[PDB]
Amino acid sequence: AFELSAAEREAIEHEMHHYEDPRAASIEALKIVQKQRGWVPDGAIHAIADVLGIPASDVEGVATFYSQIFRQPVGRHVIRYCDSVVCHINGYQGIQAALEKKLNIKPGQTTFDGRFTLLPTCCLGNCDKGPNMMIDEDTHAHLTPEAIPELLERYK
Amino acid sequence: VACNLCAVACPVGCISLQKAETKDGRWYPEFFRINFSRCIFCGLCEEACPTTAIQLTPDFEMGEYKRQDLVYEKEDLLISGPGKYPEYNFYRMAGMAIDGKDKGEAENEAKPIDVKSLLP
Amino acid sequence: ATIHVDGKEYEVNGADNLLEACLSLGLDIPYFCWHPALGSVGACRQCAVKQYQNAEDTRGRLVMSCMTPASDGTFISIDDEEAKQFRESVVEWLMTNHPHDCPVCEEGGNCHLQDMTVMTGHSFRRYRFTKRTHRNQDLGPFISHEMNRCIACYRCVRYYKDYADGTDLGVYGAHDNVYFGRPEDGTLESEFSGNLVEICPTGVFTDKTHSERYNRKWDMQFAPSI
Amino acid sequence: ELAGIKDAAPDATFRIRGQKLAREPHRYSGRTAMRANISVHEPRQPQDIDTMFTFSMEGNNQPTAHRSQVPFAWAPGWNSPQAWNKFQDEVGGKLRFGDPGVRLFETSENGLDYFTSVPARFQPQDGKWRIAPYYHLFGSDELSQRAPVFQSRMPQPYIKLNPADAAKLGVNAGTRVSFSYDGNTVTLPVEIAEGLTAGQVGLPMGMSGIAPVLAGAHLEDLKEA
Amino acid sequence: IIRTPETHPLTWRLRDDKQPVWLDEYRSKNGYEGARKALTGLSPDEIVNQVKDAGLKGRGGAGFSTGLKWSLMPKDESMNIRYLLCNADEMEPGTYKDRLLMEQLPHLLVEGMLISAFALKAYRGYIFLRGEYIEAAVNLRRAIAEATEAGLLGKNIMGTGFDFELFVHTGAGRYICGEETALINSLEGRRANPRSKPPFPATSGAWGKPTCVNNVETLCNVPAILANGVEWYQNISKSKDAGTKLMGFSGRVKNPGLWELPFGTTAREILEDYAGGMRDGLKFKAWQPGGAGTDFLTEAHLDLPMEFESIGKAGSRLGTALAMAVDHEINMVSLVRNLEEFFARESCGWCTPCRDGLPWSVKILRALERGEGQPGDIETLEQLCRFLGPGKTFCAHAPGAVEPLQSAIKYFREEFEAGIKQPFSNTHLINGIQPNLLK
Ligand SMILES: NC(=O)C1=CN([C@@H]2O[C@H](COP(=O)(O)OP(=O)(O)OC[C@H]3O[C@@H](n4cnc5c(N)ncnc54)[C@H](O)[C@@H]3O)[C@@H](O)[C@H]2O)C=CC1
Ligand SMILES: Cc1cc2nc3c(=O)[nH]c(=O)nc-3n(C[C@H](O)[C@H](O)[C@H](O)COP(=O)(O)O)c2cc1C
Ligand code: SF4
Ligand code: SF4
Ligand code: SF4
Ligand code: SF4
Ligand code: SF4
Ligand code: FES
Ligand code: FES
Repeated sequence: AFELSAAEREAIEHEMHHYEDPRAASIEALKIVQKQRGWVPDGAIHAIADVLGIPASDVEGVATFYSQIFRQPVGRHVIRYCDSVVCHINGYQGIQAALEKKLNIKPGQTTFDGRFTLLPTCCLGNCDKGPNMMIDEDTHAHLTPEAIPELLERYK
Repeated sequence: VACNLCAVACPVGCISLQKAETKDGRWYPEFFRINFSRCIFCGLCEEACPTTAIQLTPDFEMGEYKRQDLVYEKEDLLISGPGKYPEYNFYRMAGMAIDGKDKGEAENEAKPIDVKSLLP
Repeated sequence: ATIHVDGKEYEVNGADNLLEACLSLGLDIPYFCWHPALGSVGACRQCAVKQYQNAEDTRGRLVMSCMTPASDGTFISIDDEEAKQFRESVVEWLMTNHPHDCPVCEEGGNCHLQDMTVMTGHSFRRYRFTKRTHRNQDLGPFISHEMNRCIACYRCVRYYKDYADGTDLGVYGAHDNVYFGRPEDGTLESEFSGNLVEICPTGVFTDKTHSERYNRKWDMQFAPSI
Repeated sequence: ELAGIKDAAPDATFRIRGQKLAREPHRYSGRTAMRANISVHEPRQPQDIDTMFTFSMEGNNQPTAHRSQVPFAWAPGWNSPQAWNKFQDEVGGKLRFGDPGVRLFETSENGLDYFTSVPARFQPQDGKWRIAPYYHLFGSDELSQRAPVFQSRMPQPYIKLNPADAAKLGVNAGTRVSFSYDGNTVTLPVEIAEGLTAGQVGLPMGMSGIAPVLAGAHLEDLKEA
Repeated sequence: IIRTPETHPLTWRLRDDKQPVWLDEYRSKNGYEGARKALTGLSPDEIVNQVKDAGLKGRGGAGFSTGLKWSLMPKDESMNIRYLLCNADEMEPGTYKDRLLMEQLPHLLVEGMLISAFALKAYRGYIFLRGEYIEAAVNLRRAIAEATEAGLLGKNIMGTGFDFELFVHTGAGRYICGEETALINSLEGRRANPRSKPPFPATSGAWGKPTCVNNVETLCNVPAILANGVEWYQNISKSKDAGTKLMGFSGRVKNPGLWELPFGTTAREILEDYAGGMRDGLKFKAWQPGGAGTDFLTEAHLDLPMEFESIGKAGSRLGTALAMAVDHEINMVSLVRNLEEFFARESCGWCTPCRDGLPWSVKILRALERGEGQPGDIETLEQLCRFLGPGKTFCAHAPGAVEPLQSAIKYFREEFEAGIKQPFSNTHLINGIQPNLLK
């Protein structure tokens, strides 16, 4: 049983005002639900579709198209390490190995206490300061495998 | 798997069968009859079989008194072993899921990835 | 409009695309994503022909015949070597993930993908890696679902959503993991969902009522009826 | 007035270069085995004296054959429903020798007069319920509702009620009500219909026990039972 | 390196502490002056003509003429609803220019969108920004609020009667969303598949209306053109490509970064004078000129001017002009495997060659990296490069995908042959059936 909160519904309608078609608010409606609840659960697809007046199949096609809209439950903090070409040259593999050793999980997995979800991501547009990674809204550059356990500890 | 390729490949048209399905979803012949009074033992059915189910065997002594008895049903054809091809299993290659072989368990198959997966 | 195909002059409708013009003339161009009732979208890239601007042009360029107007003065080649190789390559790319399913597939002997695999002349497999797989959905009593056989031609969603105005079928996922079906298990709610079994060029959407007592198309006795 | 049905199809003497039209594909299989359990002697193929089609593959199904009645589409290299391309004048157009069927009547030169019999507006009256027809694609046709695959697709039987009429009857959604029509007191669970105008009950026409002749009829003694 | 307004129109107002420049500081150093001149003294047609005669090309990577793209909007006054979209997606690996432009100079982008929207008669503007640029989103929203407060956005801008609303649309993370028609589809709330052209977005784009999609850096180039004139912009450099481009070098160099340079400066000038050369103990092996979708070039091509035409004749693309250096310690097979893994997983899935042929190349490169390559693998890669070129696929994602693969096979074939160790085997033995042994 999914119900959109008042804050979620008002945010979705306010974003509906920004376009000439309410369908154009589907991505940000999914992002609003994800920001409130960590991810987009299954009933949120039908709730968002009902608010925007578009089919649930379109909402789910959007949600499963875009990589940053999570349709599976994640941890409290999403680590997104860049695995693209410049960070590969700058040695993201050591960063990924350090993250895997500290968290004892694989990419795409969530730690057993629900704290961290480790994810590869495409280039973060910070290639001159690589290797880069992204915790929830914070980007960390100039990464070394030694600074990974200290820098992960400030996200509780 | 009652795919009916042997029946259409038969130039005599002396094979008649019907597809049926089990609960887990595997295909099998509900019946399988061969008119051996018509059959010319050309082997085109065995050549056309994609599962090596139907096989021509080294046995020539099939003389009969009444030629209605030359109509062999599935009870007179299905033997208790692999015959000439000892190891081939069509279902180990097919993508269709049956009992004991889920999606992704066939040969050269990756595990299915849900579209809701977090990996890009 | 006058077009030239492999050095032969033809009179066509200039308001038509090249694929429908050439198929109306009896020429064989393989195709998946185009349908006469649905229009052209240029997805599958199967319908490639070589195009020349002049008669005295030998380089040419591969184009989609479904996305190219059959205007006056166009020169195309279907039997060009590069066009044939590319169409065979498109079939081969579709074959890399396709399941080994034809004996236990209800589309066999009635399958457009089988026909176009044979038509391009692709019969040797050199891909040696894994094939992607998908779980299936329950779509109700009429349509059986087998997403392993999908070639991602988008015909089902174009018919169901754009043509029939249905709402419960769609495309999900991304790059090579595109999935065609409902957002969850349930009966397809369109009154015209059954046309998917002929619209889909593979055995993804099949007639479940026929699948209960299945026979191949060559074994069928047909008649024209109302 | 039915004189046009002569031209709907050619008669049984029609041939394509002397041969009849095939009912089955040329690779039709099992001819000497499909009846062999009944008898090892193959009978004659059944004869069709009624039409131009033959009950065998020994006939014509060429896409260029001059006919309009095409039993199935097949061309060499085109085994799918895309084989219908070869049977058309242009793809997505007409069958290349005309579509089968003929219109019985043309448009008349003169029209009718205006119908002056404008009805009065609908009035709900107490104890009397107007039957609003609700048709179903799965269920309202007699023969297709007899088909076993339609039973799962068919809706559960119901009676539609306005919220005001259901509140007046003291009836909620899902409760069974009984009504009598022509000595048949039948019971049906109630579904609430927002859009149905008050003074009407909605009935599924053509189902078991609900004849389509009940459309526009009246109802008495609709009570919760 | 000094930054005068004449030689560095984009980066001269950048602060030393890397802090964003807000409205009062931006207007102090000649901010919204080009917007004032364009909106109070010029009709939209002569602004479009001024941008066309300035020779401003697309900074997104393709180098199409901006004035020519603006002039392709329909001339009829019936279509009064028009859209200007700023492509702030920037998802190409190796590209970080738009992040620098939007993070610390948001008012430059806002002024550029205002001038361009007046020229295009676009009543609405959207900044299609990637979701990972949080600081850019915060600074752009703050600058839009500041410009709305000081009458520079909204209703009756500068008393001219021109209405313009600027919105920021944050993305949800797909690289294909930067493609302009897929950008338009994503802005409409759909799956970001690209669209066939023609029709181009200029005639029927966002919601069927006339639409112009322009890069961040292109719109940041327009206000200096409107403020300092066309003749100043033509005489920035003596090259066919006018103006200044944000160029840079990244990857194991001494000073990886981003500098505003005139078109025609050589890649060796960027690598040694600006990037400081390669790091200590590392030898230069190769370089990519314009992002992950460009062909590799060797040390011999380092003395090439960074122009569209000169890099084009060397069998590559100028691209985003943000070059990446590859040192001798980098295996080229592993690098191309990483690139192709990115490109295959960023396929939108619309068309067969990209969606189903990029993963084949990924699996071949994975086998080559492990030493499990088989004969025919390199020929398969070369055929994949040939058959994923321009026109074979629905959009340009796959030609860009196969540019580094074909260039690495061309220049470093010995590393690809080193992975072929096993004989080719596609079949297992089936007992009872003799194989057809080819010769
Ligand atoms: N993050 C980034 O900045 C990325 C940049 N790119 C760049 O993208 C480029 C390819 O992009 P495309 O849009 O496919 O290039 P394109 O050459 O097809 O077109 C570029 C622009 O010119 C316009 N245009 C071109 N011909 C036109 C015509 N005849 N009429 C009207 N408008 C016309 C298009 O609408 C578009 O805005 C590459 O050069 C690559 O470097 C690629 C990937 C990522
Ligand atoms: C796969 C692909 C991704 C692209 N991504 C971007 C992008 O992120 N940002 C961008 O400005 N252009 C991108 N482009 C180029 C655009 O299609 C278009 O040329 C540009 O956004 C606007 O043109 P302009 O350079 O004249 O401003 C991409 C092109 C392709 C084919
Ligand atoms: S061997 Fe007999 S049953 Fe088999 S194809 Fe030949 S005639 Fe038919
Ligand atoms: S015996 Fe072989 S060819 Fe015949 S129906 Fe069975 S599986 Fe098919
Ligand atoms: S969809 Fe066609 S090619 Fe695929 S298994 Fe079925 S019959 Fe064979
Ligand atoms: S399910 Fe069928 S119609 Fe739909 S995209 Fe796949 S192959 Fe095409
Ligand atoms: S090349 Fe084809 S599948 Fe790939 S991103 Fe472009 S349209 Fe999508
Ligand atoms: S390559 Fe990692 S931030 Fe760009
Ligand atoms: S039929 Fe033309 S690309 Fe699909």
